Amino acid sequence: MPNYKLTYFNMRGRAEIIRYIFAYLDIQYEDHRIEQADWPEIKSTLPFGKIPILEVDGLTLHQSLAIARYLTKNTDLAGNTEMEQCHVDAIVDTLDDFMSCFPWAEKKQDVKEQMFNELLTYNAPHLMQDLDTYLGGREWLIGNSVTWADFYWEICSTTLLVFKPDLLDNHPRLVTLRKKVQAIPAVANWIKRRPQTKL
Amino acid sequence: MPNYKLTYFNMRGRAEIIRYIFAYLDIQYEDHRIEQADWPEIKSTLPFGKIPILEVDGLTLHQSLAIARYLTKNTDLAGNTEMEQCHVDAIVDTLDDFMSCFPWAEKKQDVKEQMFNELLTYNAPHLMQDLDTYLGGREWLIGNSVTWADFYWEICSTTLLVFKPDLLDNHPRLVTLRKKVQAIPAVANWIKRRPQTKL
Ligand SMILES: CC(C)(O)[C@H]1CC[C@H](NC(=O)c2cnc3cc(OC(F)F)ccc3c2)CC1
Ligand SMILES: CC(C)(O)[C@H]1CC[C@H](NC(=O)c2cnc3cc(OC(F)F)ccc3c2)CC1
Ligand SMILES: N[C@@H](CCC(=O)N[C@@H](CS)C(=O)NCC(=O)O)C(=O)O
Ligand SMILES: N[C@@H](CCC(=O)N[C@@H](CS)C(=O)NCC(=O)O)C(=O)O
Repeated sequence: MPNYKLTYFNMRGRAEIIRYIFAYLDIQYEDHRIEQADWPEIKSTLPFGKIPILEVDGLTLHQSLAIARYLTKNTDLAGNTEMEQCHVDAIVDTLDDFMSCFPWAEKKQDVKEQMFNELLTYNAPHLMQDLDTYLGGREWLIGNSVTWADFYWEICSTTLLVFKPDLLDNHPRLVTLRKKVQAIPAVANWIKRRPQTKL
Repeated sequence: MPNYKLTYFNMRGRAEIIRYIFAYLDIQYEDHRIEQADWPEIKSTLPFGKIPILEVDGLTLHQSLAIARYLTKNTDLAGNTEMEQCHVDAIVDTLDDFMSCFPWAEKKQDVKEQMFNELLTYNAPHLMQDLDTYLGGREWLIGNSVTWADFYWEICSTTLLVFKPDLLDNHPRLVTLRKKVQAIPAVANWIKRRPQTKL
């Protein structure tokens, strides 16, 4: 069996998709969480200076979604056909594009709060509406069963709701999708034991 | 055989990776390029309001890298092992993260030029150095043969060099990698017939 070590900050953030996948597939791993103080040292040892990274039998993988895709290959989370695997990838990237717009690392709280509130007020409702229309009356975002795109929806929406609690008031179908992901036994079991962090 | 129709603006931009893949695999397709004037109408018909899109026997795929990955599955461009396929994905996303930082759509030329010059002066050299160190003395970025990560390197660097011609003066190994991609017969054949656009 592979010996997995995940390194990230002590937060859900970009590592959480990987953590959900390990939970669903019942894979034991080391969930190494670093303090901000240790980051400068660690950063200088990494080929691209970013986390998360996943060490697999000592070899270092990077890029959260590249890693997530790797872990889901030949599993029920991948997507059931080659084109549905493309749809999974496309939804994940649509979500990731938006999350990547937020100035997470910005130091000036004034401009940071202003930019968060712009994105959440003007851009977020538009994306929520497109996702809701895309989902329509289907059970899951892609195909006839849960995929890691549904996981990423729940993760991303969980963080957006911290800043904008009314985000999904006009989207009961997207709320239902969150609840369905949160109710999957392995995911529910992870949610109830994970460290509690704002982000 | 699949009937492919690619829709994008009249530019290399985000569609070019797909165009290189079709060239390499010797796949005929419709390269539909829209004028800015027609975009409002077309945009309102798309599930996520963005291009490129690829219609495959009438069914619409979106997200440039999702599409690229779909087209390279079960081909020699994918990566030779499952972990090398993860490395391909990770390099592509590292490149894409940086290209996605540029305010391509910004209307105020003053702030746009300032932001381009900040990214190109302060961030670009750092990434170039990380890529150069990652490549080291290997022939290609991943494994022992060309992958679509090498294609995306060449595409992204081609556009960066428009704005910063000295970008690779300190990176002869990255220049060599560009030339090797540009010399692949099917790619060279595409480069010599493609429409000539700034971006
Ligand atoms: C070291 C230094 C400067 O202090 C960092 C500042 C930025 C910090 N990052 C976040 O706060 C953060 C939180 N959540 C995210 C969720 C995302 O989407 C997810 F849902 F995948 C994507 C990116 C996210 C980034 C980490 C420390
Ligand atoms: C309709 C409206 C407002 O006029 C648009 C403005 C922005 C326009 N987009 C670009 O100019 C452009 C060019 N190149 C790119 C290269 C990239 O990386 C690549 F190498 F894949 C990624 C994004 C890029 C975007 C398209 C029209
Ligand atoms: N697209 C990459 C983004 C990685 C990234 O930028 N990570 C941030 C934290 S969320 C980071 O390492 N920031 C610290 C730094 O740049 O010093 C991924 O999904 O893995
Ligand atoms: N990550 C997406 C980005 C798609 C995207 O934002 N495309 C731009 C053009 S490069 C667009 O459609 N802009 C026009 C608009 O938003 O109205 C991809 O790679 O396909």
